[PDB]
Formats: sequence, C-alpha cells, structure tokens
Amino acid sequence: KKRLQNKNSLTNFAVRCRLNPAYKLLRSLAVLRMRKSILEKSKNKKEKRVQKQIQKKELQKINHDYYKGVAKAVKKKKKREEKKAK
Amino acid sequence: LQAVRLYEKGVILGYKRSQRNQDPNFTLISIKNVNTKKHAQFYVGKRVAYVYRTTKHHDGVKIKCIWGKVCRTHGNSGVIRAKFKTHIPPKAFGDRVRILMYP
Amino acid sequence: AVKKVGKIIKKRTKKFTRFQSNRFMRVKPAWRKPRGIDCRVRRRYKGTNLMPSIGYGSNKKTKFLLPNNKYKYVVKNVKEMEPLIMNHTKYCVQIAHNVSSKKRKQIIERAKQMNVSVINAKARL
Amino acid sequence: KHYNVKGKKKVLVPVNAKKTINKKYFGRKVASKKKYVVQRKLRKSIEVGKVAIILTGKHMGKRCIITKILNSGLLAVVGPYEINGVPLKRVDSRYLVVTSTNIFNFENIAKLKDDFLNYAQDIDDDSFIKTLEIKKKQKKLLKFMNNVIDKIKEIRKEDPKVQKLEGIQKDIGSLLKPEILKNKVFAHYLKSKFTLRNDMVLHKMKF
Amino acid sequence: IEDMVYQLYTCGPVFKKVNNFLWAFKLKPPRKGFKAKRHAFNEPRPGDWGNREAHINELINRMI
Amino acid sequence: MYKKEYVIDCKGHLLGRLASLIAKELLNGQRIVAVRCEDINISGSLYRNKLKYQEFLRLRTNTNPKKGPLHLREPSKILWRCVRGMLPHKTYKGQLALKKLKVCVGMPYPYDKKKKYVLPSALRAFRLKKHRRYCRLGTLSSRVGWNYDTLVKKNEVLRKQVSKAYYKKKVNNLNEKKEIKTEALNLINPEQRQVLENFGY
RNA sequence: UAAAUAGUACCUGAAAUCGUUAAGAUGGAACGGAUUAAGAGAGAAAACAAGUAAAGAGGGGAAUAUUCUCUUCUUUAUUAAAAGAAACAUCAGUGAUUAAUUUAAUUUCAAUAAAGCAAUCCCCUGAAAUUGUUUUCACUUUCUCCCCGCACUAAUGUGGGGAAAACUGGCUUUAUUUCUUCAAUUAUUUUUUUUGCUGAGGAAUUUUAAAAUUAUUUGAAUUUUUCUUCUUAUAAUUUAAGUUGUUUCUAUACAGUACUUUCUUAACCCACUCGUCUUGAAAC
RNA sequence: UUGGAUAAGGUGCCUAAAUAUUCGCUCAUGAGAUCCCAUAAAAGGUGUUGGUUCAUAUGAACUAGCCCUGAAAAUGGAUGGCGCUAAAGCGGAUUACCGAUACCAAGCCAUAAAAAGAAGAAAAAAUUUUUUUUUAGAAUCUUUUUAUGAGUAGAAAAUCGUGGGGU
RNA sequence: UUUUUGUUUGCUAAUGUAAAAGAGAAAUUAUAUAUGUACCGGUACAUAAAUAAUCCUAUCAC
Repeated sequence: KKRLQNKNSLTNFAVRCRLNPAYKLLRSLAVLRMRKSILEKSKNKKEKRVQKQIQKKELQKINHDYYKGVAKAVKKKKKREEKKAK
Repeated sequence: LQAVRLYEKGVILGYKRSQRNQDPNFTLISIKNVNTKKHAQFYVGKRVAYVYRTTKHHDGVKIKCIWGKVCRTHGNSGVIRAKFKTHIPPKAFGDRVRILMYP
Repeated sequence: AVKKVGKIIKKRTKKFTRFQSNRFMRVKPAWRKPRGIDCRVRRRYKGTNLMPSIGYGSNKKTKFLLPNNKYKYVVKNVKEMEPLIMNHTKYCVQIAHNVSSKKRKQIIERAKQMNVSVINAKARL
Repeated sequence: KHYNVKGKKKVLVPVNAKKTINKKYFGRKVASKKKYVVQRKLRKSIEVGKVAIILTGKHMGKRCIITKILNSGLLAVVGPYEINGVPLKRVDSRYLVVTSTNIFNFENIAKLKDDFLNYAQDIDDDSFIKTLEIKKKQKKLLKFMNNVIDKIKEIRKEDPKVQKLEGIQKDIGSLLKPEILKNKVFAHYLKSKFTLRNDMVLHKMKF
Repeated sequence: IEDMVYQLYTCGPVFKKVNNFLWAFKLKPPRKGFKAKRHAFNEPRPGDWGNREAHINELINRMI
Repeated sequence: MYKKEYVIDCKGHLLGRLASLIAKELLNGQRIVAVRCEDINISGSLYRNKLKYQEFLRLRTNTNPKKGPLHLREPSKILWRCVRGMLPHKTYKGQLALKKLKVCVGMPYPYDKKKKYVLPSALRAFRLKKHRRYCRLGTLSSRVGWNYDTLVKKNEVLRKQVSKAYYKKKVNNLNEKKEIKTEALNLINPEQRQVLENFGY
C-alpha cells in the first residue's frame, strides 16, 4: 500500500483510539475524575492528613535512630583517636 | 508629523553562522529595544521587510522590498533569526529592516 | 540552488565545469572526472568545483519535460507528426536544424492544424 | 455543526471544492475530498464595540471601531467616517491591533449600542466583494491621469453594491456622531493616528 | 501496541519476540544536550556513559 | 547601535574592554567617535605597560623599517590600533567598520557640544579592584614620545570653563522652565491635570 | 562575378597571439566554489483569456460544375475559465516557546486566634557519665534592668561582670486554610499561549474496513454523567483515508523598468599547482 | 535538499554563542591561559592562601595551592592576534546558548531487496446538448514499499561520442 | 545666488547612497563618595545616589 502521513499516535485522537481500544474509556475516566469539585477536597484535606500522624511518628523515629547511630559512630571514632593520641 | 512608523527597527547582522562557515538560509537580526531571549520571543511570528533603494526604476519606482519572517530567537541577547523569500545579499549587512506589527 | 517552477524541481543549475578549466585554455569546461592522486576536487576539498553525482538526478515524473510541461520531439518531416496526433497535449514539436524553409512552413502548418506547439516556430523567416 | 474530539467543539462550516487534478490512471477528479472545514476562531480581545488600529492599508495607523464579525473570518470596521474619515471597511484580524477600550463602555453610547447592532446586522462579505462588471468597466478605461482617477472614482460610486454600504456608513455615523463628539478627549483619540515613538517598546506596552 | 508495551515494561513471556519484532529506535539528539559523552555518569565530574538507572527516563524524554 | 553616531568619552575606561565594545559596534555598523583618548586607563602598572610598549617598539622589519609595524604614539592612535586588532580589517567590510571609527585627544570643535556617552562595562571604577595597579594612557604615551600631554591638559581646562558657563546657563533656564510649568499646571483643565499627576508628569 | 571579407598567400577559415570600439573592475597576483544583489543582453515554447457574432483573405472534405461542412490567418466587440505568486484561515506531520493540571509517594511547611508548658529552657543541636537502656550541663532574644569603663563604640551606642520574663524562639490543645501557606522531587494523568518549517500522493473493484465525532435509537454497566463507557440500528462528517478554501495581484499584456534566462561586476564565507613516484607533495 | 536538535569544542572582539551566574585562588620590573602540542629540573622564598603536629595568642616545625628565583641566542614576533587583572588567568559549580557532510522528521535521485501485476468512465466549464483534458498494460516492463549511498590500486555494469559497413 | 520640470560618430539633458522614518538629548568629577551655593583648600548649607528605569519632542486638519 502507498505510504501516507504517519499520524501522531499520541495526539491524533482517532488513530490513538484505533491503536488502543481502551484509551477512550481511560481518558474519559481521568477527565471525569479531574472534574471533581474543589469543595469535597477542601473539606476532606484535614481528614486525610490527620490519619497520617502515626506514620509521621514512626517516620521521625527512623530518622532519629539513624542520626543517633551516626553520632554514636562519630563519638566512637573520636574516642579511638583520643586513645591513639596517648 | 506625517509618515507614521508602526514598525520596530532592526539591523541585519551576518548570516546564521559558525566560525568559517555560513548558512545563508537564516539572517541574524538585531531588534532595537530587545536584549533578552524572553523579549526576542515576543517578535516571533512577525513579518520583516528589508526595504532598499535602487539606482534605476523597476516598476516605476526606485524602491523594492525583500520579505521575510521572524522564525526563532538566537542566542541569549535578543538576536533573532529571520527567513526571507530570497537570501538577503551580504552587501546589506548592517542595514535597516522593519519588524512589522503584523500579523 | 534548487529552482521550482510548478511541479518541476531542477535540483541544480549552473552545470558542472571541469577542474582547472578556468585557468587553462587547453582544458575545456566539459566535465571530466579528476582521476589524479592528490587532486583536491577528487578528494572533495572544501570550496572547489564539486563533482556531479546521482543525487542531483531529477524527479522521474518530471524528468525530460520542458518548461511548457511537455516532452520535446524533433521532427524533420510532415510525416513524423502522426504519432503526435495522439499525443498533442504532452508533446511539443521542434523542427530539425537542417530542414529547409519550404518544409519548415509545411511542418508549422501541420502542427498548428494538429494543435501541437512548436518550439522553434519562427526560425528562418 | 461541529465536532468535539477531546472536548474542543471546533465548529464546522461548509467548504467548496474547486481545485481539479488528474487521476492516476484514467480520469480527472476534484482534489479536495472534504465538505466541511473548521471555523476561524478569532481572537478573544475582538468584540463589537472595541477600537482598533489599522496596520497595512492606506488608512494605516488610523483608529476605527469594530462593527461585525463577517462570518468569513474578516471583520467589518468603521472608524466613523463622519468623525475620522475611515470608511466602512472589511479588514483582516491579524492586520489590526485591538485596544482594550470599548466604545460601549461609555454611558452615553451604551444606550445606542442596540441601534448600532441593528444597523450593523445587515452587512455581509458580498457587499465588499468587487463586482465583475464594474471591474471590467474600470479596466476598460485604462486603454489624462486625473481623468482616469476621476472616472475610476465615478464607477466605484455608481456601483450599486457600494451604495448600500455607503448608506449603512451614513446611518451608523449619524447615530454615533454626537455621543462621540461630546467626549472631547476620546473624539481626538479617534481622530488621531497611532504612531510608534522611539520611547515605547512594543514588547512592553499593552495594545 | 498495548500488549507490546506490557510485554516490554514487564519482562513477560513474549519479550524476545516483541523486542526482535521492534525495529531499533532512532532517537533524536538530546534537547538540552549531553554533559560529556567522554566521562561516566558515576564520575563526580559531569559525564554520561554507564548505567543511569531511573535517570534514563529524562534523557529519553529529551531524546524522543 | 541605532543612532547616527555615538560619541564616547573615553576617560576612565579600560583600553581592551573599550576597544572590544567599540569594535563590535562598528562591525554592527554604528559610527562612533572616541574623545579624550588620553585619559584611557590600562590595568597593570605604568612601568609594566611601558615595558610592553618598549617590546612593541623593538619590533620592526630589519630589512626596511619603513615597511615595519608603524608604532604610533598618540593615545588616540593607540586606541585606533587596538580596535583594528580587534577587527577583520583585511576584508572590505572590516575596513568599512574600521573607517567608521574616529578617535581624538581632548574634545574638538563639534564633539564638545554634543552628548558624550559612557560604557559601564569598561569603566575602571567597575572593573578593577581598588588595590590593583593601573596606568594612564596619556602618561604612557608621553613616556613613549608623544609630548603633547600638557597642551591637551590646558585645552581641557579651557573647555571645562566654557562647559561650566554653559551648564550654569542651562540650569537657570531649566529652573525658569520648571517654575513656568508649575504656574501653568493650574491653568489647564482639572481632568488633564489629574492625568498628568497620575502618570507622574 | 551569384559572390571579391572568392583578387592569385585566392574553398572553409578554429585556437594560441594581436588591433578597434563599447561596458566594467583595479591598495603587494589572478582565476575559482557556494549564496544573493545590482546592472546589461537576449526571451514567450506554461509564464491569462478557450469559445461566440460580423467582415476580408484563403485552403480542404463530403454531398449530384452546384450545396453543406471543417478549418488557418487579419480586424472589430464579446465573454469566460485556468495558472502562478502572496496574504489569511483550516487540517495533518515535525519542532520551538508559556501557562498550567488529576491522583499518589516522599519526616515538608507556614500561618490565623484562644488557652497552656519549659527559662540556658524548649523542636533541635552540642559536650560528658558485651548492643541497647538511662542521667548531667549548655544551648535564646531583648528596642529590659544593675555595677564597673561610666561615652570608653563600627553604631542611633559600646567592652567586661551579674540579674529579669518569655515580646521573640520552641513545644502542648481546639477551630480554620481565600489573612497567609499548601513547597520540592518522583510516579501517574489532563490541558494551554504565541509561533517556524513541510503538503509526498491523487487509490477502475480496500482513501475500504474499522477509528473518532455529530444527530437520532436499543440494552447494559458505572467511576453517577452537558466529552462516562460498552453495543442495536440509521444517516452523516473528519479528528479517519499525506492541504484545502477565500480574496487579491500578475492582468483585463503580447515582451517593458515586470517575469524567465545568460553574462559582467561586486559583497559575506571558503578556496595552495596540476600530473607523478611516494608512508608522506602546495612543496625549497 | 528543507527544517529541528546536538557531538567535539566554545560563548570579550576577531568569531556564531555569557563582558552569564556562583565560590575560592593569583599581581608576575619577562603572570597565565584547550589532550596530541610544540621543553623545563634539582634547589630555594619572612609573597600570599589554606591545613597538620608540638610548646602559655603567642613561638616553632612541617605540609601543598597560586606566585616568585633558579630561567641565556642569534632578521622583528607571537596563549593564533588584539588584548585581558571586580579576568577575557587558575580550580570548581549552576544554567542558558552557539556549534557538523554525524543524529531526527519530510521530499527527491540512484543501488539493493521486497509486495504485486499478461480492462472500466472520471472531472470541470457552458447550455437535457456541446466543449476541455485524460480513459494506462512496453516483464532488464509497470505500480507501490523499506533500507542504504566515502573510496586510491583494482574489477564490473549501464550509458555518451568518432571513422567505416549492412539494413 | 533662488523657482519649475526632470535624470523612465563612442557620447553631448541628466542619479548616487555601508545605511532617515523623532537616527532627539554639550557639566564636571569621585568610585571607601561627589556636585552647586555662600563665606574665609577649609567651614556651613542644599542637591544626588536603579544614575536615559529619565527628560524633551510629536497628530488639535480646512
């Protein structure tokens, strides 16, 4: 067959849907999910964020222990150097 | 007084160029009051007229114009590249062009 | 530089000249491939007498046709227009250089009444 | 009529197909296989009452009032001839810088905005298209210069399709004359010509 | 093409066949350029060659 | 760059930076006139720059010094030669650019009565640290054999007095015009007055 | 003499070389490549007008030396059409630019106003008592106060020595996030401003089929709807199924000041003497 | 060939692109300035900039960056030149940009390979009737598709010409 | 020296632009500060310190 213009399979909607039969449904779902009104998220932001307090607690704890380990190694090396000095 | 301007003034620098090699498909143009890439991007679709005089008459007139169009910015200091219907002659380097407000 | 007239694209004008034919009278401008050993042009040095190559070839859909979008056919007789009766729209006619005035007039008359265009219509008159 | 792939609503208007090409093997055919083409989609800043600046014509630099979007992309404009000398002219959008001032943002002109719209609703592109017969008559006399120019003017005046535009011009100008004239600074603004001084930088100034 | 994308992204059972069926990608030069093709991506100085790990994505995006 | 001509007061500029800017302007086609070239500064001590010029002077075609590098002692000619060295003067366009430049010592008759511009990118005050040595081109030229420095100085002091008189007259005229403007601002219509006040006129 | 620029060196009469005239160039080579520009020569075979009516000159063919018909030139007036090019717009392909955006992940933050806690004290951080665990002091602002120098400062303050609470800074509660903040990176998605270049092809049995969109219609699903999805049928359209349209101009010309082209000059960039032997030649 | 974007390398001028941003070092009365590359050493410095280890913010000893001495050649002379010191030098860092006959998209030529092939009406312009084009079928051929293209010595194919012969 | 028309046998009418579109802009100087004024370089007082990021000039025909 005669070669024609290679349509952009990403931006040309007809050929994109031809190549991916599920793309029209996927894009429609994404668009309607984007269409959600701001009031729901405005009223639910604090409800969503407050449930992450335990994660924040363990999340601080892990980094605190990591820095404690770093400081303990630093102190041990300093003490070893002091011992080597004499 | 009379003879309204309604165009911005520019100067024809050389061609699109490297050291010891030329690409006379694009002409470097310096526009009057623009000195940055951001400001040069403002004049991108604009038409350019190289209006020059001539020793004798050609259509009853002593003046003729080479038409071109801004294509993209050049460098960081507001120089642009322009593509003309015919390559402008290197005798025109340093001459004046009109960056018109249309389109 | 290319020149484009309608569907016709002439990929290059100003026919290639033989290397060093500009400064030697015994070297004619007709193109000859420089065989040489260190010949500049053969090695494709910058800025000297580029060599012809197949890349310059014309689009074969519009290759041999004249600026009138017709192929030229050279005739020396009135009897050599019968093929053109069926090709009057894509062939133009050119009269051979060594055809006398009488035969030229006859050929022009036949071409006109065959509505076939003539390239050198006003020769020898 | 329209299509809205990816939510666009591009709007389709019928398009003719006149270019004719020869077919591959036997016949000839019309090259264009399409019947509709998407519409012009003019600039956002283009409204009826706006005042714009002409950039290309013999009226370059003059200020005019938008009149009507002419269903073909071009827009009718009237720099009211009684105040400015700019006639009822069909101009292209991109040859026209539109300012931010509306003629109908004035209190004494928002009243007659409706009459302005009623007068302007009846102009069309055919009225601006030059007729073949009058074009032929104008070109006939080309085969002294003052007489030629005057006869060209006379033929243009006697063109029956110019006269309706002249009448619309006259009535719109009569409608808009006193209200415009009673805004003295704005009247001078309209009668003035926009020039590019060497202190204004057109990538900084606002239209 | 979605099946091909799946088989390529997850090294599925039909991976050799899909990869061989696919012509070698002919990429553009990077939009913002390279750093130094001479030097490694892992060298402290700017460099390009070697395993970029997840950083190949931005380079592909500029090259595609 | 977009003027008929640019007059540059070369006082207090660094020679190389000034020459580079001038050369680019000339190549782009802008005619410039460099005045007070004797007050150009060069980084580095006066002795160091004098050593450089002696190196330049020792340079000549020993077969025939007439064909040799002409050395030129006037500071204006020194600036001209530096600009030429920053320029493709052996081509037609480069030669046109070179001829578009005019250099003077002091301020002659037409150029003392027109605006003088300054290139901040080449000012010594902005380009040299205060603790680093610099030299004066006129002094270097006098050490090299120019011997017109003092005459330029006295011409400059005379021009200074004339310019001071002109400036006093201009200041008086400006004050009178300002008072006239304030007295006339009350006679125009209030709407125009508010427009002017709003836009700072 | 047909012819003497066929005059005895006599057919034709090339190149090298030289003369005349004209035009142009000309700062220690000249020429050249590539791209244009200015001039000067030429040119209409695509670079508009097919046809129609009349009269003038002709040529043919058919019809049984007399009728119809076909046409070629010239003039008159009498109409189109098409072709190219520009501008704008549309679409598609390929870029450039500036505004964003859904949903998640990653110790984020930062505020508003009402309480409270700690005072070298707090979120932190620092120094000391087979791994964890625990303890001590030492960490802050002042446009505060006291003493000494008591004006000594860089200072519209200052150096040293002591106190103070808690504005500041930190923490603990409740309500809010449009007063203010809601960042950044990544993953996953959806758009958007202004714009450059390009338009191959032309589908008599795949430019079809489908894919998308529009308007009806059937049933279902569902993220629950003015772009929700999946089909049942119909009719269309293009986002399918590689550029189409409008308006001008050329131009109402028959060759010019326009258009095409050759040549001559410039100008920007580039360009070393060819052949040969040679590892290697512009080669002193 | 038309656009785009880059490599190497550059962005003070010559020279297209930064007198860009950000942090240090260096003053040279022969500073220094891109692999190959167009020389520099032993030994020194109370120049300045950081570090290290010892002695009640002092005295030492080291260490290594830049600078300086060591460092002399013949025509006049070369970081390529100008010149540059709030670098246009040296060591980084952050961006943007410029920059190929390389890369990407598209067109066209040829080469190679491939898919395939031994008959019917299309359009436009005038006014149902005319007009204008075409209405194809050559097998070393026709249509379409993809990839590719340096080249001495050397080889081959297809073409282009000359004297003479048959047709 | 001023106005109108034009430069559309080698000659005897005759045109060229490296750059018009508002091509607008005269104080001097110091850069770890300057400049004006008034008294005797000093004293005092003002001014200036994104300076062109400014100011000035344009359209109101008859």
